Amino acid sequence: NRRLQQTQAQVDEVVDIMRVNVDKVLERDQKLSELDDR
Amino acid sequence: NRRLQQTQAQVDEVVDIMRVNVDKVLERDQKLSELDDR
Amino acid sequence: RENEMDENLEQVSGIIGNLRHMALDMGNEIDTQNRQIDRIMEKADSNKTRIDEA
Amino acid sequence: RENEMDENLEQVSGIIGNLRHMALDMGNEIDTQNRQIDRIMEKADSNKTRIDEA
Amino acid sequence: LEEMQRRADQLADESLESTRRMLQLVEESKDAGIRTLVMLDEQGEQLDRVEEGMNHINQDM
Amino acid sequence: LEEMQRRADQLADESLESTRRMLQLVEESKDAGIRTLVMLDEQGEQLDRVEEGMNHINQDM
Amino acid sequence: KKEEERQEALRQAEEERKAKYAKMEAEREVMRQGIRDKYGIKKKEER
Amino acid sequence: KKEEERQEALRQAEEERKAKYAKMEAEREVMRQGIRDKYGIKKKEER
Amino acid sequence: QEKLGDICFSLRYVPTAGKLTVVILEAKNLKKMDVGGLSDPYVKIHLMQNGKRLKKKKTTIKKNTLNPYYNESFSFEVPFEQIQKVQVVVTVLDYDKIGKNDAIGKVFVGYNSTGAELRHWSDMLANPRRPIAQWHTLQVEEEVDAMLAVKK
Amino acid sequence: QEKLGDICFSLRYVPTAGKLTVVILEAKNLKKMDVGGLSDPYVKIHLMQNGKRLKKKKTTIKKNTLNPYYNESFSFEVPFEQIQKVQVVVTVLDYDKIGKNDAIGKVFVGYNSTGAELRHWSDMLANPRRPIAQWHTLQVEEEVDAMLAVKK
Amino acid sequence: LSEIETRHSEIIKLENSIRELHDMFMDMAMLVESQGEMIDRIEYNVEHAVDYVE
Amino acid sequence: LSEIETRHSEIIKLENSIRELHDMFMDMAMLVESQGEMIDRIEYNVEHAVDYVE
Ligand SMILES: [Mg+2]
Ligand SMILES: [Mg+2]
Repeated sequence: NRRLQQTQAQVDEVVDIMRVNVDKVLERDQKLSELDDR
Repeated sequence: NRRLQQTQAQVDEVVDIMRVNVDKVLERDQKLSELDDR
Repeated sequence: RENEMDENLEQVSGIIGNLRHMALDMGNEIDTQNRQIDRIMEKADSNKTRIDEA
Repeated sequence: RENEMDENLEQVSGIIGNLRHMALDMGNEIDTQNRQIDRIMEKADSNKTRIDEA
Repeated sequence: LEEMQRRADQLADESLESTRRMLQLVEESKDAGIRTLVMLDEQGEQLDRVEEGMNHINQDM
Repeated sequence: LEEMQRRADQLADESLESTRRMLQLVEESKDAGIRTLVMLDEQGEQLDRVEEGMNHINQDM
Repeated sequence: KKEEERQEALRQAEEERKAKYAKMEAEREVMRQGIRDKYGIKKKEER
Repeated sequence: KKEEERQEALRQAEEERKAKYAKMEAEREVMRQGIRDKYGIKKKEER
Repeated sequence: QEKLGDICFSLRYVPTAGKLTVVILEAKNLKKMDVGGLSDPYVKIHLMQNGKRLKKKKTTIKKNTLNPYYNESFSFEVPFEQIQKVQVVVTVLDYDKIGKNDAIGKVFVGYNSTGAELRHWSDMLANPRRPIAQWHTLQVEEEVDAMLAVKK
Repeated sequence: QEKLGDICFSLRYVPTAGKLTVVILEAKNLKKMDVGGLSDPYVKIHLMQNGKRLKKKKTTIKKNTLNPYYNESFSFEVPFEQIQKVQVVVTVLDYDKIGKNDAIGKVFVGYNSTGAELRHWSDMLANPRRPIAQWHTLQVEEEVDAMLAVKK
Repeated sequence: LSEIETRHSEIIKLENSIRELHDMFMDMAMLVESQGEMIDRIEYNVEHAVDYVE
Repeated sequence: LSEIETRHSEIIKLENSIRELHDMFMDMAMLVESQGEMIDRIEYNVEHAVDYVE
């Protein structure tokens, strides 16, 4: 019980962090696509 | 300039006094909570 | 535009003086009543032990 | 029959901890490089306008 | 330039509003302290009569 | 009865297999994240040299 | 009555109450410490 | 030559390319939005 | 704008009976396929497993609207040992363009679902015999179809 | 004992750039959530305004310790017209109890802060572009949350 | 220009100090009120007892 | 019996959560790879230009 609850909470935390990171790297893709050829 | 400095010093003094008073009244709450029902 | 600000600071200063002497007064009263409550607890424990013995 | 399952859950938990700190690291690096790329775009536009004027 | 003057007027307005908030805060403090003193008067008298009562009960025993 | 025990063993087996799939998934996630970090190192150095290059070109102009 | 020594059960009334009268106390001390910490007051026990 | 001002047609090479270089961009942004929607990410424009 | 619209629908699962129920509630802010006209939206519900289409269901049509209200309930018979292996695919289509480019947008829930879709699925499985309603941003059909060609 | 522990951290503000920087330095004497084990402490930093959570940040975890050392720096973009309207909330949590009762203790600085917390905030604003480090006694989370439901 | 930045800082510093003082007065009034309820109960105790001994 | 139904549900809920996290890591690696090709092209641009100005 506690093992499953704890693991779920840990997963949820890393999913939050990674969601933020994916937004940031999508900004990165936008900016780098601008600089790719202009 | 001097008005702001003076007012700050006055506030700080009253905050010291009131800090002491709050400690004293917390002692008062302890003692009165003892006597409330025993 | 900035005269009103120093007027407000002036008023605040006065009220702070009054709060100073209020804090002193309530401090002294809390002290006196603190040792009064001490006496009351001494007498209450006196009645408690004197009842507890008989 | 169910001990193996909680052992697997234990391993998964540990790896998740490592993935947490990996995600933090790559987040910080993406931030720093993001504003570095901002600087690069500023300098590139500077060369672009300074060439465009002459 | 254009932004500096705007931000300057902004900080000025927030400063004046800050003194007004100070005025409200010290007024409400003063009311609270007065109420506190009145309550300490009432409770002080109550404490006098508690002391007298307990001394009477221990004098009767 | 007879069906309840069978379905119970079924759900148990699927649960264990589920934890095994979790193990595979977090392993492959870990490999992906490591590769991502290495790539961000390489590209970071590349970005340093891009910045230096453009600053040199605009210093020459 | 021949069993006029009735079981004065007030002991379980002054104990089931003084129990709660202690629990409510613990909570209150938390509040009190909450005040002391908030303004930075060391209780009399220190120094 | 008397007509040495040869027509430098690079303008139609940097435009027929920057056209494609924009089309491929639009498609890519679709993909990017595809990611944002899939995980529920509001772009910086929101709030 | 470039947005497709949102669909609100409810999910319900009864493990003992193995009954899964999708009530299509409403949709809002649907994108117009063509300019100058308005759509005749309807909704398809595909229950899917291992990338193969099990049962397909369809709502009625609501003419001349970008904010349709449906409240139409569809049920699929899915045993509890299999409920965690399926995917429900919800598609909003323009009946006026049937036979050509149909889809406005679509979404899916269940196995390998992500984001609001996954938290909705898990909400359903965590509240058995209780319908949970949720909104969902429609996603372009090519992205979702790519996501659906992968998982089982 | 009944004490929660202390956290040392530094504060820095640059009015021109509108940059606020919190370096989590260390913590000492953390209370154990459970007996017999030791904690995996980490720190959350919430920047907050008008009772709403703006940005949230987290340190790494340090396993099996009640006296962690971090030295991890976090920065928030806060303009000078708004710097006096925010609150920074610092929470120490046990990663081993994530998903249940997490918090060991917490503290906050800025608007409607009091005591050492306020004198730290004011020290920061009085020494622009200079990091001031200070210790802070952790307070129970329910008291601090009550204090945080009030001010804006 | 700098006079106004620094002064805004020390102005809102004064406001924060005054808000802490205000909180102290409010908590003082709250505590004293509660202790007033306490003293009510105490005094009814010992007067419903002093009328019990007299 | 109910313990196993509910637990199967939350187990596969954990698996679904982990599969979403896995997808996030995979998409991160894909995007960063593509941007790596981009940065290759960019840097050859500005070094075939910094060798053009030098
Ligand atoms: Mg008197
Ligand atoms: Mg670097």
